[PDB]
Amino acid sequence: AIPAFHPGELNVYSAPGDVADVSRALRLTGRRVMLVPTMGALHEGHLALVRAAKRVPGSVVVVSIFVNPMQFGAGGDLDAYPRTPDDDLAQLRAEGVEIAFTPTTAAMYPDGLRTTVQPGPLAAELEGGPRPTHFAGVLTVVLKLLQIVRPDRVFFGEKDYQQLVLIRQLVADFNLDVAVVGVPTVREADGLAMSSRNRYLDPAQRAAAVALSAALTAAAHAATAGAQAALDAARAVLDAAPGVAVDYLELRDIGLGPMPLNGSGRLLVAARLGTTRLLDNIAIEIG
Amino acid sequence: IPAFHPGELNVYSAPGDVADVSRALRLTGRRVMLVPTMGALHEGHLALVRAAKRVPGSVVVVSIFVNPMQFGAGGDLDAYPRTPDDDLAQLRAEGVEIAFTPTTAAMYPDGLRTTVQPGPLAAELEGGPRPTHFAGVLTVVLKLLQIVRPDRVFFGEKDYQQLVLIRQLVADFNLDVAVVGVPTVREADGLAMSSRNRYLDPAQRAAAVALSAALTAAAHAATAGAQAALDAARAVLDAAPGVAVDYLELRDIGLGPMPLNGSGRLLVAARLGTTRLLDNIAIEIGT
Ligand SMILES: CC(C)(CO)[C@@H](O)C(=O)[O-]
Ligand SMILES: CC(C)(CO)[C@@H](O)C(=O)[O-]
Repeated sequence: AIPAFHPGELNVYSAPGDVADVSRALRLTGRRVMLVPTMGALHEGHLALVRAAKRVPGSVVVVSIFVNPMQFGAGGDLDAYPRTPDDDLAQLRAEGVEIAFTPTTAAMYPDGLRTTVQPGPLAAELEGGPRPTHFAGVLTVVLKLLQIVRPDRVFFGEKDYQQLVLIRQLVADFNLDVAVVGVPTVREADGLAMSSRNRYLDPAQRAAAVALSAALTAAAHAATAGAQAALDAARAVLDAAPGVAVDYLELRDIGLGPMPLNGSGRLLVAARLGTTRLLDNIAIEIG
Repeated sequence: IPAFHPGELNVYSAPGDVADVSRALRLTGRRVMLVPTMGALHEGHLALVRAAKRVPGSVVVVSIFVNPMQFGAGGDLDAYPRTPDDDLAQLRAEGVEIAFTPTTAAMYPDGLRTTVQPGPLAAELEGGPRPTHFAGVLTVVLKLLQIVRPDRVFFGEKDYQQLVLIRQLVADFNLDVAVVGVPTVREADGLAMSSRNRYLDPAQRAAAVALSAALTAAAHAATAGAQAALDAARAVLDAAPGVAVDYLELRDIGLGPMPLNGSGRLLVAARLGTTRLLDNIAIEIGT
């Protein structure tokens, strides 16, 4: 028997088999299953992903909420991770989401860490520098979510651009039959990319943090003058802010390969403010 | 949908072609069965084909692809037997409707980028002296399953460790496919069929019967316990001329981090000249 599904309502399932069965049944009923993977602690950024999925005609939106231990560094703090289950589910009901998938670590990893996904070399770069096993954790859980839910489209934020690119590689490399949709970064009024981590910034840090987005947007417009102009402009803005330890500022092509001295690219930055690591990135057109 | 002629063997090289045909078949009610092979087909592969063909409403897809990723060096890859015309002739005689014969470029357009990292079992037995072998097997099988999307996939028990690892792949990545293991097909004297048996000269072919004789002797000696079973097998192998045993191990059936307890699998690998042969058999201890 297929588990119960109440249209127009938020149906919560914790068992992978249950959401797998409902997703299959729904796809056969004329719905297009959209998957929005999350680790909970939902904010406007996540809601933009939800809204992007909702607008596809015939959509039934599946939002997974799972704090994946495999992507937390040996030093990452799994237990400190924010958990607001009831509030999360309330936001999803408010958005008209019909399915929330909330598996336990045990249900997702019943045999512990055994077969896993090994990302390509891009996973050792940029964010992979301080966290070398992070993306293996991300790709492994995303592949599993894709196989459990079998969505027609899966939605990811461009905020975590390197993550997005690596998922696009996973999909191409493993011949996955799903469309990957990247959703533009949602930002606060002054440009700061929305993130659960922003609340950890004290006032001086929060004001200084505007430098990341300001540096990227200045770079985007300075780009008519060339790659070097764009980089120097972004660097000057970061240099005008106190307490912002830049870990990297790199211009690459859109797939994160070497950036041409002309054409489309992506400028990415990461910096530490006190004990908080912030990231941002932006599309760049050179020349 | 590319051309498809029912009751005839349709050969497709393009992944997109077989994927479209498979989906179209799945959509009309036919159940797609996949039999992955590296060609050089013999009666053991035909038993896999026959097992697939008897599933009601089945359409059988046999893939033939000598996967470069699972070979250590170009020498072994170049040495693998290739008998394309005989392979297709045998598939036609078996009533197979689809043969999937991809090129290396179509399967690895980006070289080795995202890949499958098998669990600890891949570093043992066959994997000991070939640490990347099973990562190559699991990566290609994962890709084949995503391309073809079969309801069931068939593997021979002859390469038992491979079969176990594929069951791990399916469980660990939540793949929606049933893995079917088919009993080893043997020559009249017990020799397990293998595309490598062609490299045994008359003397070696005669001596090679020791592997299956050792295993079956062990299976019957087992009523007296594990030591008796192992010693019976060792005695047979030791009496064989020109048989160099690589390993002879008795493990729990999952070959995992579990001690042997009642139901096991006895595995052997031995070299006859430059030809390495494998065989294995079910063992019940004290039964
Ligand atoms: C994609 C994801 C849900 C995987 O755990 C996580 O990395 C996230 O929220 O970006
Ligand atoms: C499973 C397989 C087809 C993957 O290339 C190959 O290892 C084989 O023939 O056993």
